Amino acid sequence: RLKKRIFAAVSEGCVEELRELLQDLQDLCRRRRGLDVPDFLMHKLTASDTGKTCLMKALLNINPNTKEIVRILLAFAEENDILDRFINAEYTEEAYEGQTALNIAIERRQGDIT
Amino acid sequence: LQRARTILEFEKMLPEWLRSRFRMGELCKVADEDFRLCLRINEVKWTEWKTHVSFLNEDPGPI
Repeated sequence: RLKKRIFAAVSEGCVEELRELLQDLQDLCRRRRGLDVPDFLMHKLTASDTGKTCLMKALLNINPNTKEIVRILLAFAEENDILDRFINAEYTEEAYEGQTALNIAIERRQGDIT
Repeated sequence: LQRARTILEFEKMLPEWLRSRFRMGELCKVADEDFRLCLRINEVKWTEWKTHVSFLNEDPGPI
């Protein structure tokens, strides 16, 4: 119920729903086991089959407010020290093996996001 | 124009169980509950460089 709302809001360019969900996504991990903080949150933002993350999903659907969304997604990844492994994720499907979010930002002809 | 009139007369002398096997088209989903019978053609274009907003599938490829 929480994963599906994030992918839907990030496609249509909804900055008002994105902030309050990611704060609610943050509050759930404080009232939690607190053992594995990275390995839980990487499961919440990433589809299991195709291996696509939320940062790849935002760039495939270019909106007139995409670069404000990406800055929210990256600034959220700063306060959990997972900025390296979130920005360097790959597909696991055999038809797209190795494609990252930097291949999508160059193919969509985005200079400033790159 | 001569060969096209030939093809359309061979098609009339086929029974209905055999018309169904030789039939082009695939049911696509082009809008909200709009299913049409479509014909796919590929293209390579090197002259117009634009970013793509209109597409039915995010993930490309044949599948």
